[PDB]
Amino acid sequence: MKRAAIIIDDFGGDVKGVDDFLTGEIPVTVAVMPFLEHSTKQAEIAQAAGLEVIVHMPLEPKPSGITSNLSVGEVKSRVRKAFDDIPYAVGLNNHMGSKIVENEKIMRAILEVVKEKNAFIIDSGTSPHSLIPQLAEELEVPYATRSIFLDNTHSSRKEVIKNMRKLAKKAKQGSEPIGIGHVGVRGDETYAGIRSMLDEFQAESIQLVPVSQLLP
Ligand SMILES: [Zn+2]
Repeated sequence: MKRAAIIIDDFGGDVKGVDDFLTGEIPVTVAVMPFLEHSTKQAEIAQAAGLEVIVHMPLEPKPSGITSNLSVGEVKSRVRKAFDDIPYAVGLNNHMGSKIVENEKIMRAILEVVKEKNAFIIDSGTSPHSLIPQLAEELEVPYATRSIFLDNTHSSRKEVIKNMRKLAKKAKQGSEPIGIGHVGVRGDETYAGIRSMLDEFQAESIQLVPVSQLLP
């Protein structure tokens, strides 16, 4: 066998795809945005269905989220509450954060809380000289980066199958990639088609695995 992991971002609210993923037929890691009406509960349902859970942390691109204008103190406080809000969370993922992720001061604060929680961090590859690898290597926080790309702002069932197979290429090649998809508007589409590709993955000896298992 050869391993790969899928993270599904953007849980927390009642958007398309969440019930489907939360039954736990597919081996995905659930990334919950905190402070939403159902953040805590979806986290609790994911755990009972046997799915790993991480915090999907809202950072600003180029809403008690992480903005450029926050003190280090305010950042750590916000991230501590997000972990409290998401039970079972073993790690953290960056919701967007194009700009915050080039900010050493604030990214440092974030990774310091992550370490306090003995958690890891996944760089959901929002951009292009991310500071996470460097920072997570110094502070001794396990980290890994997205490979793709499951999903997008305007994605279709076919398009998702096409990216599952790309994911498959990288996996047969043995580099243990991480795929990232989304619940939300396009979100039944990404469940359908991830689900439709499980048999093929099994057949080509690829196993889906909680992202944690593919650290350090
Ligand atoms: Zn997101």
